[PDB]
Amino acid sequence: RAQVKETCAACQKTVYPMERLVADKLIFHNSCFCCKHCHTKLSLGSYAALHGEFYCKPHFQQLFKSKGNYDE
Ligand SMILES: [Zn+2]
Ligand SMILES: [Zn+2]
Repeated sequence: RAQVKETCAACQKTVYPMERLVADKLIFHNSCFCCKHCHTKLSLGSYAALHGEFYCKPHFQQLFKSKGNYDE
């Protein structure tokens, strides 16, 4: 049962309490969510997330043409 056993969506590993963060309602390690095109550790601070994939703002703009915003 998931109570104190959260499973991560950015690396699918069970997240431990200190690392258990919730970005965009997805529960994961604060340390793991990187861009799906480049393993850029964009975790918590400046990131662009999409259903399924976490993307860096530059790649998100080019590849998905969704958000990004890097003085753009
Ligand atoms: Zn993770
Ligand atoms: Zn990227």
